[PDB]
Amino acid sequence: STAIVTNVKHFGGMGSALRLSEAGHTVACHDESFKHQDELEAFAETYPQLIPMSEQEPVELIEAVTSALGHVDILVSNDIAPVEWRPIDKYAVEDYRDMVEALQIKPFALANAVASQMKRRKSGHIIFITSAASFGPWKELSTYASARAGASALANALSKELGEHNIPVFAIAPNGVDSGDSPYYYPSEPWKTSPEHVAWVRKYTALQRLGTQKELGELVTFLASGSCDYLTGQVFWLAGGFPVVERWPG
Amino acid sequence: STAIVTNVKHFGGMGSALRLSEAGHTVACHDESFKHQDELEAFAETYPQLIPMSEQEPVELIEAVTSALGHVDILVSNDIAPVEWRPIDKYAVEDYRDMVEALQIKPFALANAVASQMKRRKSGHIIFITSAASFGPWKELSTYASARAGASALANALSKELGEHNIPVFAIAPNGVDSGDSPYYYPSEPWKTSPEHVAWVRKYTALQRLGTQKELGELVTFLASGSCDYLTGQVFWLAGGFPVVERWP
Amino acid sequence: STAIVTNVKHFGGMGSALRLSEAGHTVACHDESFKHQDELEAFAETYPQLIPMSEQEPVELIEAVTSALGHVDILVSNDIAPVEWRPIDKYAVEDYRDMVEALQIKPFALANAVASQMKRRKSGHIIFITSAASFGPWKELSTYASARAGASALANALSKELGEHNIPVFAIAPNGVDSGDSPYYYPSEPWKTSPEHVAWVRKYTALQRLGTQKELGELVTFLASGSCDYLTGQVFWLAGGFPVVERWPG
Amino acid sequence: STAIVTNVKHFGGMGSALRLSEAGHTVACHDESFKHQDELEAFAETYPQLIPMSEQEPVELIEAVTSALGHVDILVSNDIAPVEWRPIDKYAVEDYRDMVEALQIKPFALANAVASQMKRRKSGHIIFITSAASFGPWKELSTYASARAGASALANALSKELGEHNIPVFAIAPNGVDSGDSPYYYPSEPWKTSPEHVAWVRKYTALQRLGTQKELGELVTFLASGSCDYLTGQVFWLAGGFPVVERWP
Ligand SMILES: [Cl-]
Ligand SMILES: [Cl-]
Ligand SMILES: [Cl-]
Ligand SMILES: [Cl-]
Ligand SMILES: [Cl-]
Ligand SMILES: [Cl-]
Repeated sequence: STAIVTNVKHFGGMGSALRLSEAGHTVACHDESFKHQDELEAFAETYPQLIPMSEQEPVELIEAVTSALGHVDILVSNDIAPVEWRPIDKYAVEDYRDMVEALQIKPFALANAVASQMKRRKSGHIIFITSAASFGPWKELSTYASARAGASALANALSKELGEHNIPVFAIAPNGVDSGDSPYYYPSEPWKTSPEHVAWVRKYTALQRLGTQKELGELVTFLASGSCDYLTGQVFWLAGGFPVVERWPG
Repeated sequence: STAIVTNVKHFGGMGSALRLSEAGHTVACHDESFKHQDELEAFAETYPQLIPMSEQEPVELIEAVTSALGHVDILVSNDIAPVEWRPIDKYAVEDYRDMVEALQIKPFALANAVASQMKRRKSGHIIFITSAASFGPWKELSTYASARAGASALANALSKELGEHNIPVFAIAPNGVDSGDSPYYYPSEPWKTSPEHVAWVRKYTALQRLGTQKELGELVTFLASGSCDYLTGQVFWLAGGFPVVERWP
Repeated sequence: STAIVTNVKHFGGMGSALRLSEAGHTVACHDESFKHQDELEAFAETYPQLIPMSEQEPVELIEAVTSALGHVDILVSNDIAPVEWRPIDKYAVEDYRDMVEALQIKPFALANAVASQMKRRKSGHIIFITSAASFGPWKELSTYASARAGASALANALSKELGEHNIPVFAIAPNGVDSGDSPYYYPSEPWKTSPEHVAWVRKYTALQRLGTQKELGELVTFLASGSCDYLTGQVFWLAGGFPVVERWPG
Repeated sequence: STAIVTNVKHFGGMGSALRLSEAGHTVACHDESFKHQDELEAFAETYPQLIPMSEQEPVELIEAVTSALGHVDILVSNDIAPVEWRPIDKYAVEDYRDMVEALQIKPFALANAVASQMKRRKSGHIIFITSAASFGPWKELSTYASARAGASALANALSKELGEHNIPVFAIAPNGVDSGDSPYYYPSEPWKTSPEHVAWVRKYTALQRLGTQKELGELVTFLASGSCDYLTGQVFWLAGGFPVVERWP
């Protein structure tokens, strides 16, 4: 069994690849930084069980993994883009195009690249990592929320067509997952260190903590296990019960 | 009150422009065909209460209207694309981009063009006409259903930023609305006349009929009326109770 | 055209009945206090256009209105019950039974009483007033949130069966609607007067105000107009964009 | 870790008890039939890893288990009622009360019985097995679909209060799960053997099969495992992609 996780250094990347590798999958990894062979090799060294690739675009990635490692059983589309808050009238339209490009066109492209081999084999699992920002409670986050909702809906729609070919499709919509060193999207600092941030988490999440990479990994790996294919089409709101607002005052 | 309805000849376009007009709004209408004087004037003539414009692109359309008529109070982004079923791998990625450009970047670009002027007065209404396909029961409609959910989510997200500024934002997510002569998306032929289509409707919708332009224009006009701004952020599933599924055999 | 609004002195009651009366409906009104003819008559006097009834239970109410005023075209089930926040282990089970009785059994009972005449006539509209507390962001509100979600789901399910008989069914799920003198659920005081409450509203709602009775009335009346029957099965979240949480701090 | 599964012979009951056991949990099982020594011991004998109890009522069942086994870490409220289609006016209000009592007051009463002890240790998991009927595509299932949504909403509401206390709460909302010999709700006959039922499944579910007990027990066991507490509040639509609707004819 062979899996690909994109953007492996950020967001859901490491939790997914590490937990998948432990489950006995051969895991190919993608990252922008794997353009430079310095970076690739420093990552191959640190992580001898993972298999990082130079390939950058969806179709050359799928073919490169398919050449080397067999045939893709699992796609984890771990999509990232900078959120910077701003009012609608300030954004340029070309900004929304880039947002949709990173968060929405990308997973479609990866699914579209892998789908016909999975269908031929009548097996595969496809998992988009999106965000709980979809129809979420934020303001001035509009380009981001909407592109993520695009990607979740794409997952749910694909499930309906690929079910016939025995391929479950899932979206994982996180909030408050500790991203460690990565800025996408809850780096240990300021989130574990700054008392103002720590107070925000305890205020608005039900479990009053950040989620761990390992939780995000365990979920990815359960979905990819073949244990619960019948959940196909589910968007999983991995957000520790966010949002939680307080009772009326006084 | 001045309103712009885009793609007025299609989908929800005529219901909206007509029902808005009938309530007192001054309605500027956009359409691809209005690129032609002849097509424009035929419309103007058939519809003397409406004010067809020729402009095609968001910034230019917004400014044309703001000149002619002084300001834009109401945006109805009546967005349309060809609903073509292919398996996901039968598509090219550029087809998804085109669908996203028509259904998602378009209404963003209109919103972004009119926003700062609505924000200045602390008043306005923004309505996106999307589709019930968004998180719906269909297969091989993957590009369409997901682009439509992006638009709907974009409306809901904007309602949250623009509420500060007293600007309600909505989406209307239709299914089965009789669109008369327009192929978007339920032309009266074959949907009122061909027994299978008639049957499909009867099977799968709760009220067992097509929806009407009037029903849709009435909703647009209600949301625009200022009577219930507090509904801001709502996505309206205008789908006659679709989908309905038979009991166990 | 004849309409009934229950619990007319509270929650959505007056906005609905007053706005419906203006639309040309003959409006029968129900209230617990109409048990005492003092109260009935003081209300009939104040509101000569409305038609208050003594009848208390669903079936005697429907028959009493049907006898006097013709035939019920519109039911507005304006359901109320005390919310008092509490942890699960504190509630007695019998409390949850009373909650479900008031918020869930009641609308079913009213629908079940009116449905067979509407179906015979192939016309009628049925509107439950529920709450945005359903799957909402509160904690320790659990009995209330769940009974309201029961009533919204009941509306959506009824729409699917009664559509065949040309009867649209709707739920209106409010939050932050000014209830004036009524404690159900946002009385002018403390909500319009107490600076702490005023600050809470401006914080967590998008429009940064309470909604008016008149807005809640206008919606009821549009749905009941016969203008947009195709919306049948919709739950309307009349909550001015609540909830809105703030950006990450710092 | 000690777990209670209610109504173990039905619906999601056997998948849960078996898969939990197989993972190491000590599983106490409840069932209406265990009111009978004979029925109880036949079960015990067939299933030596499980620990059938005789108690019937929430407070008494919770306390029986807490004595026998010291504490309750995991509650799986596997609730069942007869799914009988009548038009809404064909019902009596008391039938709705009974459905609500079985599907909604029951899991509340179990939650409320076990809560204070989970809260004391700051640990536990609560899982309600509800149904995808909740906001679903059916007609004349009005009592059932609405009671199931109440239960699901109750789980989500509790996840928000009990998170402070480190207690994850979930609902699992199934459709089309092969229930073997149980009539709740997809017995292998006629659903694996009768051509129409086989066809109905193939038409309306995405994966075109029934779901399995194993698939459901695996989910219960995963949620109970403590591996992904951060999913708390989730309602799981375990429905093979149901509903799926045909394209236009
Ligand atoms: Cl960022
Ligand atoms: Cl996150
Ligand atoms: Cl439509
Ligand atoms: Cl109260
Ligand atoms: Cl309210
Ligand atoms: Cl099932």
